[PDB]
Amino acid sequence: AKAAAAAIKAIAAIIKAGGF
Amino acid sequence: AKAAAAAIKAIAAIIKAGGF
Amino acid sequence: AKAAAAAIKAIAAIIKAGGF
Amino acid sequence: AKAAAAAIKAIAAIIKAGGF
Repeated sequence: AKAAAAAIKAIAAIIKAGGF
Repeated sequence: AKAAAAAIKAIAAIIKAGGF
Repeated sequence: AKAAAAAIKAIAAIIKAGGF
Repeated sequence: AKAAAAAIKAIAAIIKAGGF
């Protein structure tokens, strides 16, 4: 999870666009 | 769920590096 | 994305609790 | 990201079930 900010900050923003 | 490749590519490829 | 509502609806709520 | 191992150790396996 050292990588987690980098992974998640894409997906939660893409989520807000997608409407999952 | 139209977004559910595109969002996931932006984590699963980073997971591959991170080792979450 | 058969799995999407099972992945996302956990993880975005877990995010809401975490602060990733 | 304190939540992130316990999030994604589900979600990566749910991805491996889905095929996202």
